[PDB]
Amino acid sequence: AVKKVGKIIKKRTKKFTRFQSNRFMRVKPAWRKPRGIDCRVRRRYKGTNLMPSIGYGSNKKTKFLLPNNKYKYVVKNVKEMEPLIMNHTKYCVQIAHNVSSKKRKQIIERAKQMNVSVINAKARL
Amino acid sequence: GIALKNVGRIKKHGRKHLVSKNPYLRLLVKLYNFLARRTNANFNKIIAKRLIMPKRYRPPLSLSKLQYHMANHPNDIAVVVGSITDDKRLFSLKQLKVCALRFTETARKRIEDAGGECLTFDQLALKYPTGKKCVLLRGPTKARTAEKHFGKAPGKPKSKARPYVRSKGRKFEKARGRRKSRAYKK
Amino acid sequence: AVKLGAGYETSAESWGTGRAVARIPRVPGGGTHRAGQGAFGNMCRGGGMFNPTKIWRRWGRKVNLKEKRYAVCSSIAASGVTSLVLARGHRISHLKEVPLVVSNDIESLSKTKEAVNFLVSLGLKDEVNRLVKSKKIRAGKGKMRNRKYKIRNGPLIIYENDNGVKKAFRNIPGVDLCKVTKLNLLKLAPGGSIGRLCIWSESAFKKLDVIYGKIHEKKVTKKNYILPKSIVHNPDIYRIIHSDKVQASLLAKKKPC
Amino acid sequence: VAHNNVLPNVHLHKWWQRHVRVNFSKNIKKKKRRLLREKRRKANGGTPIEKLH
Amino acid sequence: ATRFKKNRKKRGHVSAGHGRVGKHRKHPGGRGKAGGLHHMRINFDKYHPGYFGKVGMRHLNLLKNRTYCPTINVDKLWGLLPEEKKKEFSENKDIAPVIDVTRKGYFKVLGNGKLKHNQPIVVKARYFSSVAEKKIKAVGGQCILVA
Amino acid sequence: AKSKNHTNHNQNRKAHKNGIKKPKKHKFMSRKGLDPNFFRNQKYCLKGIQKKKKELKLKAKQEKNN
RNA sequence: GUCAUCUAAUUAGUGACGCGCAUGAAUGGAUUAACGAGAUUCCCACUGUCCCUACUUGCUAUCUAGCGAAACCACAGCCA
RNA sequence: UUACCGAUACCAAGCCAUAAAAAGAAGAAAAAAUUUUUUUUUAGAAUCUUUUUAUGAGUAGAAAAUCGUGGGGUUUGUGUUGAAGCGAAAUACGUGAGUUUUCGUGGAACAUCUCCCUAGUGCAGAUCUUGGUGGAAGUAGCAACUAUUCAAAU
RNA sequence: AUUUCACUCAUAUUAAAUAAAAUAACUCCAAGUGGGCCAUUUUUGGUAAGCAGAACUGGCGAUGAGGGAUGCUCCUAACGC
RNA sequence: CCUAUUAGCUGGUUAUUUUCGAAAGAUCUCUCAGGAUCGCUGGAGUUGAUUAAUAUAAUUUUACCAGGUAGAGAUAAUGAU
RNA sequence: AUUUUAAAAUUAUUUGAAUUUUUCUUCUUAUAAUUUAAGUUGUUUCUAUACAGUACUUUCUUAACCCACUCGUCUUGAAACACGGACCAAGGAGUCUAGCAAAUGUGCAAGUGUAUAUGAUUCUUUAAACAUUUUACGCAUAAUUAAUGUAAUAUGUCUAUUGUAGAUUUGUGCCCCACUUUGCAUACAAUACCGGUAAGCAA
RNA sequence: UAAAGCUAAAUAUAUGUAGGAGACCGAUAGCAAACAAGUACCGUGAGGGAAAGAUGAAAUAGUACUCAGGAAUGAGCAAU
Repeated sequence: AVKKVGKIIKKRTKKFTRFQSNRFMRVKPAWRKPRGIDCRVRRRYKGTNLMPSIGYGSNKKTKFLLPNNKYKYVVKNVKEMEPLIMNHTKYCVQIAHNVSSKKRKQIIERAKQMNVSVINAKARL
Repeated sequence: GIALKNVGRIKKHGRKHLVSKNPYLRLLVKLYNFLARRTNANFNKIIAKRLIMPKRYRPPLSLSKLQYHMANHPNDIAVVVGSITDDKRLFSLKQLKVCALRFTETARKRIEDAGGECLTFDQLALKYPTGKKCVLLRGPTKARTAEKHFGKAPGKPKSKARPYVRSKGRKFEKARGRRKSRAYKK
Repeated sequence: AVKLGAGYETSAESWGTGRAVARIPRVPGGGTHRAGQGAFGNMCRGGGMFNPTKIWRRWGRKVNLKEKRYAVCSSIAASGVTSLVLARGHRISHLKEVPLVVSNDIESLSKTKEAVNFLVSLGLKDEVNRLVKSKKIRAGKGKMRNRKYKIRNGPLIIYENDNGVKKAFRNIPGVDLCKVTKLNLLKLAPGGSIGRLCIWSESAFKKLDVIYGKIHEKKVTKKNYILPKSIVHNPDIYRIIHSDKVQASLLAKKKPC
Repeated sequence: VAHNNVLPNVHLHKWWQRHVRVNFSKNIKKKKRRLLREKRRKANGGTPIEKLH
Repeated sequence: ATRFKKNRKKRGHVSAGHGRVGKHRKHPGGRGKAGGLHHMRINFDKYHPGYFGKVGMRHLNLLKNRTYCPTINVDKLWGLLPEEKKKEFSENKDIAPVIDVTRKGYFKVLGNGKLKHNQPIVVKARYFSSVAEKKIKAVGGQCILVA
Repeated sequence: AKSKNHTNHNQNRKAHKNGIKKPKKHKFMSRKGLDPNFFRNQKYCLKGIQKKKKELKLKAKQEKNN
C-alpha cells in the first residue's frame, strides 16, 4: 500500500523478498528474479511473491530525499562540508560509520555552526 | 489491450549519439547540432548527421575527385565530412577552397601550394553559418573491400561477391562450382 | 601461471555407475582420508582450476609509434594549461605560470635540502606537503607482495643535462625526473590522467622545439615526424556562436510544449 | 563450420603446448649481447671488433 | 576485457544463452571442415564455390624470385618525382625527365591512366606493356629497356 | 521414432511478419540475352547520337573559348 | 493322440499302437546287472503336511540401569 | 421486462519507465517583524534541462543501463578517541541487485563512486567437491558357546 | 527504338475508398529454433479412439487476470504502480 | 601412463532493472535424439520520410482475367444399374 | 524572469446597431475590475502552548477476510504416482591462445606496420620508455589465365565514359513553393578497355 | 668435388644449485606437502597417499591462594 507524507509518495513498502526464501535457509531473502521454467512467481500466479517492476518507481521530484525533505550526504571530514555551506537547506549530513569520536565531535560542531542537520548526531557518545 | 504496430512506439534506425570520445569532435558535434536546430538549414542538419557517422561512412575523398566535383563551381567551397587524401595520378591542382575533417599532409601541402586553403568545420561555421556557396561532397562509401564480400553469397548465380580465401592461386577455390568442367559453374 | 599439472597428479578413476555417488573421478586405494575423494575437476577440493593460467597470455601490447608520439605530445600540451594541472590534483594555486621553466642552474644543484627549498620558493609548499603526507600503507593483500606504500605523484622535473638534478630531487616523495630526449608517457600521464605538473629547465624547454621539428638537427630531431594537427582550428565554439555572422543567421527563438 | 567465414586451416592438431615459447627476455638478451661486445672491444684494446667484408 | 564479455550478462540464466532444447554439446556437426560434400555441403557451395577438386598443372619447385615483378601504371610516373621538379619539367619544353622505375622498385610499366599531353618523358624499365609504350611515345617520350 | 512429416502451419504468419516483400521494380533492365540484331542496332543508334551531340558541344566549346 | 492299466475320479505314471511337425545307428542305435545327495509314478510303514488347532520349554521381544548406531528424508503426512 | 453484482479489459486523474516530439548555450519573488531587518530560494550539467503525447505479457534468445568482489594506476581519504569482519537492527535511501547508518562484539588494518585498468569476479540445485550437523532416536539393538551363588579383601 | 526540342494531362482534396501508411527500404553480424500440441471448419486411413495423417485461421507452447466448482488450449480479456 | 582420450547422449551452468522478442516449416544430408542452409529474431548502420503525401497495405471499390470444388445429372458422353 | 498572455465569460459604466422586444437579448467603442478564464483555495480547530508517552513514525509478533500445490529440469504437456534436492558453510562451470571476418573507436593514408636486430652518460622501477646515415619483409597499391604469359578510355585533352533518379549549391519569381544552375553518395542500366574462352581472319 | 676426420660463437634448457623479481595464491587457495610431507597410513607388489598454520607486546606474565570434591573439575571475598 502507498504511504503519503506531505509531498512524498512511497508507492510501496515492505521490500520484495526472494521466492521460497521463507522456507529455505540457503535461500537468502535478497531479491532474485526467478528464471525457472514453471515458477509460479515468474508466471505471476495469484497470491505469491509479486516481482519488482519499474512501475513502483518513485516520483523523481521527491525520489532520493529523506523524511526531513532533504537529500543525505555522507561525510568523513570537516573539509567535506564546504559544498553544504551553499546547500544547507536541502542537504542533511550523515557521518561515516568509521569516523572516530574526535572527528565526529568536530563535524557536529561544524555542521551546527553551518546550520546543517545531522542524521546520526548522537552516535558514539 | 490495443492493436498497434511495435506496441505503439516509433522506431528509428541508425546512430543517435556520437560514439567517439574525441573532445574536439564532441565540441564540433555540439556546435553543429546547435546550428542545425537554430537555423532551418538542411546543410547544417546534414553536416550534424554526418559528423556522427562511423568511420566507414565518412570515407576519404581524393584530390582528383575533389577537383573534378568542384570543376563547375570555381568560386564556391567544398565541404567534406571525411578526409582529403593526395592523388599522385593528378598532375596539377587549381585553387581549391575545401573544408574537411582532416587533411593528409601531402594533400594539405598540395592545396596550399596551389593557392587554395584547407578549412576546419569550426571555421566553416564561422564564415558560412548556413552553407552559402558550399557544396557538400562525400567519397565512395561502397568502394571499400569489405563491401566486395557483401550482397548475394559467392555461389549464388551471377554473384559478384568475393569469397573469403587464404590465397587466390589456381588451387584455392577454383575447381568445382566455378567452372563447367567440374560439375557446374557459379 | 599456476603449475602446469596442478591438481591432475593423481590416478584417474571414476568408478561411479551404481555406487550411489556422483560420477566424478575418485582417487584410489585406502587407509587415508584422500582415498575415494573427488579427484581433478574445478569443483573438487584440490582438483585444479577451470582454465589454468598460462604464461602465453597476451601480456604485452604493440602500440603504433605515431599514436605513442601523439599521446606524448598531447600530454605535454595538457601539462601546459593551468586548469588541467589543477584538475589532475597538483596544488599550483601559488605558482606564477603553469608552463613554468627555470634557469639551467637547476640541473647543477645537488643537495636534497636545496632542491626542496627551491621547490618551496617556487610556490609549491602545499604540493610538497601533499606529497609528504600522502605516504601511507595501502589496503589489501598487495602489501604482502612488496607493494607496501602508496604515494601521490608530484612535479616531474624535465632536464637536459644531469649535473645533480637526478641525485638531488629523488628521495623527495612523489617527485620523479625525466630527460627531455626520453620523455615517457607513463610519467607524463600517470594512470592516464591528463596534465602533470612539469618543471622544465630552460635548456630542455628550448630543446623541445628541436626535438619536435623546428630548427632541426641531425641526431636530435625526430626524423620525418610531423606534429599532430587539430580537427578544429579554434575550439571556442561559444565565441563562434556569439559571433555576429552566425547570430544573424540564427532564427528566432521558438517555444516548447 | 557455419556462416560466411574463411575455411579454417589451423595446424594445431598435435601437442603444441609443449612447443609454445614466448620471449620474455628479448631486451634482456639485447643488453647481454651489447655488454658482451662492449667487453670484448674493451679487451682487445683499441682495435675494432668488426672485420672488413 | 573480461568484464565486457557477453557471458557475464547471462550469469544467472541457466543455459548461458546456448539454448534450453538444443544445448551446447561438443562438436555436434563434426570437427573442422568435416562435413563438406555431405552435411555442410550447402555452406560449402554457398560460400566457397570452387573448393573441391583440382585444376591445372603442378609447378614442382617454384622459386618466386624468378617471376617477382612489381608493376606501376603510367599515371603514377609523373607523381614519382617531386612537385618542384614536376613543375620545372612541365615549364621547360627543351628537356624531359628520364625515370628509372627499377630504382623505385618496379619491374614492369603498365598502361592504365592518362599521361599529360605534350609532355615528353623517358622511362627505363625491365618490362613494358604495349599500351604503356604506346602512351609513352604518344606524349612524345621513349621507353628504354634495362636489366 | 515416427516424426511429423509435414505441415504448413504458422508459415503464413511467418511470411507476413516481415510482410510479403514486393520486387523492387527498377526503371532499367539488363538487355544481355534479349533481341540481338535489335539491341546491337540500338547501340549503334546511341553511338551516333552521342557522336553528333559531342561534336556539336566541342564546336561550341572551341568557338566560345577561342 | 488312441487303446489298456493304475484311481471313486488320472493334462500325471506304466504297457502298447505309429505316414514319426522334426526318431535312428561311434552326432552312436537298442538293451542292460551293479552303482547315484540325479529326474519321475505308485504301494506299505509313518507321522500336526492337513481336518484344526491346543498346550508347553529355551533364547529374544517387553520394562528398567548402563551403552547406543544406520538406511531413509523436496516439504510433509485423514478421507470421498 | 427491469435493476443489480461482477476483471490485471474500458473511461477520467496521478506517478514510474520506454519511444517519439516541442524547445533551450540571465532577471528578484514572496512572507514575517519594524522606511530597517529576518527567512527561503534567485536555476542553465546537451547521453543535460523544461514541457507534451502515446505506450508497457513474455520462454528460447539478443541488447542497454545499472549493482557487487580480488588486484593495479591516479586522485583524496578513514583508523587505539578502535579498521576489517561478524550478530541484531534502521521514522534511512533505492523498483531492484544493493547502498548507507545505529547498537553490540572485535582488536589492526581499510576504502576511493574522480576517472580508468585488470580478472581464477557473483550459486539453490550438478546421485556436485570438502567439512560440519540434523530428524530417525535414547530407537534398532548389546541373543552362538547349558550357570551361576554365598561371604570376605581392595 | 533511342535522343533533343515543343505544347499540356486533376493536384487550390490529392487520376477510386480507407489507412497512429516512413513504426519505411536496404545492408552487415549474429543468437535460438528446426520433437510440437490444441480448438472451429474441411478432410484421408481406421469399428473406433484423449488414434494416426493433412488444409485454413486462431491459440497453447512462451501467458498471467475475470468467468466455466475443478482443468495448459473454452468464454471475456491479454498484464507498469 | 598415453589421458583432462572421445561422446550427435544425461545432468548442471552463479546479480538487478529496462527494451525487443522466436521456432517447432522447408531443402540437402549413412539423415530420423544430429548438422548445414532458408525462414522466423536481436543488435548495428545507412538511405529515406518527417511536406495528414508519396512509397506502402493479410482491406475494400471499379474494370478485366483464370478455375471445375460444393451443387446438379443419369434421357449429355464414359463407367455402373 | 519576457503567452496563467491573448482572447472567453461576468460585473459596473459607455458608443452605435440589430432584434427573436429584453431585470441572463445579441453584436462592438472605450475604461476599470473579477473568474465561470489561466489543473484548490479559505476559515476554525486539533496535534500543542511537547521534547518521546497510552499520541505520532517505524519494525517485529500474532490474529482475521480473500487468495496461495514443490522448486530445478527434460517435455506439447509437471503439483505430479517423472528425475535431483535431509540441513548449513566454503569451493563450483563459455575461459586462454592461434587464425579469419564483421562491427565500432584511434593514428596515418596510396601508403601503412619499424620485424628480427641495433644505439644510448636509460639500467631500483627499466623485462619499459626513447631512437633508427636519403629500395628488409607483410598487407594494400591490378587483374586474369592450367599455362608460355598478357595486363585496364587514349594523346585528340591538367576535358577526369554516357544516361535516369538523386544530396548540396546558383539565380528568378534573409524566412513558404515552381522554374533555372550544379549533379555527392548510391541504385538501375549503357558503354568502352584488361585477362581467359569461343567465332572470323591469320606471315 | 661423395664414399676419412676435428672445430668456438650466436642456440636450448618442466633438472640441480644460487640469486632477483611479480597488476600471481593467501591455509578447501598456492606444489601433494607454509607443520615431524612423499610423512602418517593402505596394498603381497607395481604403486596409492592425506589431514594438520594463528594465546598474548611479554609466559623472563601459561593461572599463585582459599573453599568443596577420591579425583576430574567447579566456585571465590583470591589472582597474571
